[PDB]
Amino acid sequence: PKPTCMVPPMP
Amino acid sequence: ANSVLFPCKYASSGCEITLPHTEKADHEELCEFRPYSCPCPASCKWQGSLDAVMPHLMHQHKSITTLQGEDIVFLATDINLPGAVDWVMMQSCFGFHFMLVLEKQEKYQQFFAIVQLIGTRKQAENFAYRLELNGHRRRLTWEATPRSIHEGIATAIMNSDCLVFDTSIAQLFAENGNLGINVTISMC
Ligand SMILES: [Zn+2]
Ligand SMILES: [Zn+2]
Repeated sequence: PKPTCMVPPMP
Repeated sequence: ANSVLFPCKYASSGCEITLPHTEKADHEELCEFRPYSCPCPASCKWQGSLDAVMPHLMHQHKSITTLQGEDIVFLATDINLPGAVDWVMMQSCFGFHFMLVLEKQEKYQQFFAIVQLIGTRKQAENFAYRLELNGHRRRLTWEATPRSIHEGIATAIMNSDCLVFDTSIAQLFAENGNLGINVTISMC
């Protein structure tokens, strides 16, 4: 149940 | 021997080492008193001490999120998006902060995934990182020692000394236009 981070492309 | 000794470029910052003209250049590169550049993947040109790195990221790069855990999932969204882009986040484990970077570069597209430790070169030797792309009956794994932010990742990416893949590989592990990179940090 490892934590997931939705990373958006850098602005 | 018999040669004139010159002080280090960072003697003003606290370096108590004096070397001759020839040996001077080789040390100044590996010097502990050398200012740390911004670890964020060309827009920011900030420099300062290592103790000023975490506050700099908290203030000037508020959009970078930090996840707690030695084993996390870096889900980089819109990997098919037009142009060369960057994905960055931080990993908090073992009482240290790690910078996780996914770089998309224009190819004759290619991807570069690497982990940096917010700390010195000596501190990075005590760690190891694992990057894996997982799918059905498929897995691509990359394991190495994380680079210190003191030396950076510019030379590492150019030498492909990180997880390197193209558009063809990315589409095999992409789910709804997003690529999930499993990041595991370990103490060695
Ligand atoms: Zn020095
Ligand atoms: Zn910066």
